[PDB]
Formats: sequence, C-alpha cells, structure tokens
Amino acid sequence: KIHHHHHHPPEAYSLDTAIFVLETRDYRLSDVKEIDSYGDVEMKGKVAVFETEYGPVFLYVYKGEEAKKIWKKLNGRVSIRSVLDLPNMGKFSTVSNGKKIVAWWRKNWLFIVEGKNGVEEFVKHVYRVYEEMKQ
Repeated sequence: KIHHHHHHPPEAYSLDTAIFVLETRDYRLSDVKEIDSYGDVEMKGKVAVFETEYGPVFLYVYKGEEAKKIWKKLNGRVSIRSVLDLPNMGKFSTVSNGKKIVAWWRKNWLFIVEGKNGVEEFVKHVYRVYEEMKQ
C-alpha cells in the first residue's frame, strides 16, 4: 500500500460505523436514511445529517466496488466545478443553489458532503477521523 492512512475507512470497515464514528459534541447526528440514488445517479448507500455550529451538513456514503463509476457519473451530472481525477482516486468541489458540495472516492468508498455552511470544516473533520485509522 502506498498509504497506510487516508481519508476513507479501511476496506473492511462498516458503512454504518463510518457514519457513527464521525459524531462529536460539535457534530451531532440528527438523521440517517438509506438511499438508492443521489439525484439522478444510482448510488446504494446512506445519507446522514450532522448538526453543526454552521448549520446542518449532509454526508452521503457508498461502500462498494463501483465507487469510481458512481463518482464519475456524479462528476458528469452547477456553474463552477473543480475536479481532481486520478486512476485510483478522485475529488471534486462545486456549488449548487447556495450549497457547497465536495465528493471524493478511493478504494471501495465514495463520500459526498453538502451544505449551505460549514462543508469545508466538516470535510476536514472527516479527513482527520479517517486518517487516524490503519488501512
């Protein structure tokens, strides 16, 4: 492995635990729902809402072998966009009707974070929690 630590859980880790481990006194889980799609893009996963000092932030999570395929469909679906697209990982950031959206994939994980406020701060939190885990 080039990285023993990265911004996603280990490949064996539970999708549910990947959500629940993010909760702190400053990031309070308020909702969890299974999903089949993100808009018009098929994506069998879950979405969680965290209440933060900035307001609610939404985290969409997918675990599986099609993370890249889905992320590419998402990236192809806003006025402005920034995209890093590598063979084995990707990240984009965009804005849609006031909401910041950041979406990334690596290995068997795809995450989307969206919200009116506090998205970058929440993403950094997610990075920090996952980075501590051993791949």
